Amino acid sequence: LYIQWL
Repeated sequence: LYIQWL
């Protein structure tokens, strides 16, 4: 799993 929020 990889999550990014910017």
